[PDB]
Amino acid sequence: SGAIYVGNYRVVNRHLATHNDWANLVWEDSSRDLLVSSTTAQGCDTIARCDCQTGVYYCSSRRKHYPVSFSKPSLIFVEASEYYPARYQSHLMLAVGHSEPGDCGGILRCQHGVVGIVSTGGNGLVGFADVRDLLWLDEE
Ligand SMILES: [Zn+2]
Repeated sequence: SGAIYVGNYRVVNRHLATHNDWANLVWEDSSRDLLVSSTTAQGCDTIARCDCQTGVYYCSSRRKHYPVSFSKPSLIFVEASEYYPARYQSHLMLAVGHSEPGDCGGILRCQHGVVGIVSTGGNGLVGFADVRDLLWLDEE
């Protein structure tokens, strides 16, 4: 589980979005596993605006933050998980590390702020759904 709270936006994995998220929908994209809903309270997370390929992510299944190198956001084939079929996922960044389904929503951060949230796992890789291209998160 986990979310990004920026301005009046809540960023979650689409597959974990709640009824309240869908009833307050701003934007969703299945191919990215992202959903954004509107909040009544202002959020304080800073979104990274950068092309960093190093940062730190939270791994709930190890209660640990790991420093990792990660690939640039790309269209990648993801093998079947308990929450998605085998399919292509867009704007996905891979690192070498541990990821289980319950780790979805863990923050990846760099020196510029929030890069993305854990979205995929398995075969010793962790996949992160990038949010750095969503510049509208910072305004309105
Ligand atoms: Zn950065």
